[PDB]
Amino acid sequence: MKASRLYTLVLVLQPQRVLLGMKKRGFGAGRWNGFGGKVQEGETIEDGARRELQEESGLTVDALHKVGQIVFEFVGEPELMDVHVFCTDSIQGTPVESDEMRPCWFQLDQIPFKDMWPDASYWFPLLLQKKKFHGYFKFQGQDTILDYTLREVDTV
Ligand code: NA
Repeated sequence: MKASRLYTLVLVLQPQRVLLGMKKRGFGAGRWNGFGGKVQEGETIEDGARRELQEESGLTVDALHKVGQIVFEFVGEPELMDVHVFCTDSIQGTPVESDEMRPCWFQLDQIPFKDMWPDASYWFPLLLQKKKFHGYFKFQGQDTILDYTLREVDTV
């Protein structure tokens, strides 16, 4: 069995639009995603998610709601990514570009799936329907899913 590392992912989902961030530099640049990163020692997962949202988007929020969990496995990487997915309760400031991520609003009939992680085509529709989910995705590289599971759950 494999060890897992904790990550967060935050979707700022409003009634007609969603905020995504384009990764600007390094490997993986060019893909839109929610905001997030590794959880740090001592902080709750929710507090790590709030911290990453502020660092990557500039938005400071008091509370998030957990909507899902996705485990990622990559061929050749023994460590799994255990990603805890949150949506914002409300926001009260403007997003800002950080040298590493460019935030952008998308209308909910223009979700940029072709420029997102392939897994998001599966779980983001559940997120839009205000459902909770558990997913697992095994990737060859960045683009190819070899195996995956997705289930709606009542409790994350
Ligand atoms: Na990040």
